[PDB]
Amino acid sequence: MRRVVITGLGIVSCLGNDKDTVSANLRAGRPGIRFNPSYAEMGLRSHVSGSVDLNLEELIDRKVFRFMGDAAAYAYLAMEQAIKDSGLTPEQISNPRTGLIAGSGGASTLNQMEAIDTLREKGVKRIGPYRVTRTMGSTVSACLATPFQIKGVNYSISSAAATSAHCIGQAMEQIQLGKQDVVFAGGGEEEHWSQSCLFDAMGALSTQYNETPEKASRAYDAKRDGFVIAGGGGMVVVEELEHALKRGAKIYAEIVGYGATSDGYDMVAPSGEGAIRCMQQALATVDAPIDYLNTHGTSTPVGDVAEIRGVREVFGDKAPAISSTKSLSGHSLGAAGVHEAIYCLLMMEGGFIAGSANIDELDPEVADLPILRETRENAKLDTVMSNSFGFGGTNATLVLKRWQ
Amino acid sequence: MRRVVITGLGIVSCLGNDKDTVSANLRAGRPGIRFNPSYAEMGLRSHVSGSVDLNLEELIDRKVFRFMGDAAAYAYLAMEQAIKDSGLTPEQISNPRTGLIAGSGGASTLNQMEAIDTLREKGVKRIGPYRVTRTMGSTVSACLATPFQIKGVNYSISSAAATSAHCIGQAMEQIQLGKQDVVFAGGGEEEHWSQSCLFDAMGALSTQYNETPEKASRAYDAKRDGFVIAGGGGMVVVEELEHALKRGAKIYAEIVGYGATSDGYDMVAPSGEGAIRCMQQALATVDAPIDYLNTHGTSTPVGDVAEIRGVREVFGDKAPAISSTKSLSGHSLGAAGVHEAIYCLLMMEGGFIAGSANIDELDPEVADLPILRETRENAKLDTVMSNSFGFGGTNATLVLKRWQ
Ligand SMILES: [Cl-]
Ligand SMILES: [Cl-]
Ligand SMILES: [Cl-]
Ligand SMILES: [Cl-]
Ligand SMILES: [Cl-]
Ligand SMILES: [Cl-]
Repeated sequence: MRRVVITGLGIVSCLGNDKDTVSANLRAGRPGIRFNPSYAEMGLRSHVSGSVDLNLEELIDRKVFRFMGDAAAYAYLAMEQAIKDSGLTPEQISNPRTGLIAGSGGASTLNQMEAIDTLREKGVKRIGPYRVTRTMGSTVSACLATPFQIKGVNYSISSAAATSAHCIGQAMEQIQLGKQDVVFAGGGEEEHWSQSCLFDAMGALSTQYNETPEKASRAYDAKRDGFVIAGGGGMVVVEELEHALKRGAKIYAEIVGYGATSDGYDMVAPSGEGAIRCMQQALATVDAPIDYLNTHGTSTPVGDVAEIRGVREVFGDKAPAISSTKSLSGHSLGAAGVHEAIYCLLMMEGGFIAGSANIDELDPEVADLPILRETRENAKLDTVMSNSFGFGGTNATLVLKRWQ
Repeated sequence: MRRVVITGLGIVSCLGNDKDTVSANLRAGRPGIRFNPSYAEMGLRSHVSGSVDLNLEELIDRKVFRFMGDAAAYAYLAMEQAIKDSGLTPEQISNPRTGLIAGSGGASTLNQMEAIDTLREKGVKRIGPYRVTRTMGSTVSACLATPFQIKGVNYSISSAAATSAHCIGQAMEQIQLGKQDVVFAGGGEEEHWSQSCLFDAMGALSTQYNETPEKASRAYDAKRDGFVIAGGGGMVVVEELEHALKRGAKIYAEIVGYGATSDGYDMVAPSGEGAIRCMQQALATVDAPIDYLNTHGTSTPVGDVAEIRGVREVFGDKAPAISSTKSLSGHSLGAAGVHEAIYCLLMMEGGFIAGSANIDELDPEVADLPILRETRENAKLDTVMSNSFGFGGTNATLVLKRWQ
């Protein structure tokens, strides 16, 4: 089958809105989590978030921006970065063999709330004509494919925390089917109390670290108490290898493995069994040893351990270095898969492994695995794996191999 | 390349909640559209909908149903029907080589509204722990994969009106990649004023027929005035041919063509050009003449004609018989693609072409095309085509060939 590489990236996140800032914060171990006054004012129990600090209206053409909620807007800025990074020409961006596969976990709870408040107070006409494109499940793909004049595939995948990892794997598969040469893959996620309250109510979020927000997300720590919600966007340029070499592309990495499985077990907790099969499917096409695993690792009591049990079954006594970057970044939901793919690309480009932050007391149930608690500098980091596991028992695993 | 057939179906719709009732209403030309008092009470300008008449809480065990909104519930009941219809065994349904690809355009605006009303009036805990799975973009896949113990692929696609057509085509592609043998493909969509108001506010919906609701959806009629929103669910069993033959499956049709393209131009306005490329891509793998085209045909002034311009460019003087079944069913959004695939399968089983209803005066801009205004009985239907075109310039076309 045709080989597939990544030739450009872009990111909007609480760790930074450009690759150099994000790389630096991963290397230094600086969390992007902050206190969220709006959460406290609205009666949430979790008062922490990984929030993006941007004036989106000053960064995006108004004709484009009117159709967007924050999820699309974050993804759009990430895509602009990825296009610049990749050096693709307008004709390489806009042609039947170049596509877009990008999604979100939610869409825009804020625009939905505004629409209904408006209906009740002011009537239907005052809702305005832009709410469907901001709130539909395809908001991220629709709002990007249209202004970038994408002519190839155009759809969104939604698979909760697996969303943007499935997007990248499906971009690879569209190229392997022979249907596309270039696919923009990624995701976006709005961060607002109108979405975070739903997670608070199901008992998913951190609450015990509201006074020390930078410490709240602490995968593998004995005092972890739920995930820290986040927003943002990411996009990668997925490209067929011969196309990339012929145009003199920069090549970060080859996509060498991809798994997508289902637990068929519990709506909210991983089975561990599905994750084992997902990692094995990703590894079935990989000959090189795995140097680093970026876990799903959300800072939840059950989930962090269940995934580690699966890692132990897959690798036995030969596990790779492991960290969760969610201890720094929080959980960007639909954006988590592409964010973590990007973090892994930046680690390989920079020759370092980000440590698993905020571990005061390593959970004894994971202490036999090589959980990296500090940055590994001067790392010969060639082959990396990232897991993304969402509600509904949906699993995604990507394996990337550094291009020399 | 592996061949792909459809071996089971299920449907929840305003035309019926079983395939025999639906087939009868298609043949007789009986619309499912009714007056919606809640729309009028809430100040919408459109007072018509295609609504499902089911007591969902009597049909789905509460332990399953608590995680669902209506979109997932409709899809679940369609999947129960498709499982019975297919004759698959529990070991064939729950297997690493059996997957689920099913989505929605929205998810649950009703559950979002209830959650925020509850947060404001009663606080965060009273929202309850079920709202994320009801409202997340992957609600339809998550809420089915878990109880049916799906082990293979598991994710949603969201692409507006193309959603469940892309689900079917991607199910076909997973089988062609060699990754799955059976994939449940389809979609679901909630119908509620909290979603319909968004479409009303963009000027998309019919308003001139509120006193005569069954006449409101009237694709190609000179006095069409917008689409009629609907809800429901549909699911088809997409299966590798040798697997189907070995297990003695019933076989409706082979999937012989699939297109998926992007306009890369208008967020909402119909393109003509993207539709031409999508139909050509579907037809590139088809040698048989097309006997029938089920258009997207939403009963919009511009959209109906833009699509017919594309059909004229693709087929010229050899255009197939055409009808829009949306004049009967309304527009089920995320469920439209699988609903119309099912209607086409039922037309091939019954040897009839459903008439394009409610045409008092055929629009002169489409009158040169063979738009059937009445049901054709004793129709020799071997190869049928269905278009689904969504906001964001997303396009799908499926071509199905009757299995003799
Ligand atoms: Cl396990
Ligand atoms: Cl998660
Ligand atoms: Cl939609
Ligand atoms: Cl309470
Ligand atoms: Cl006629
Ligand atoms: Cl539409």
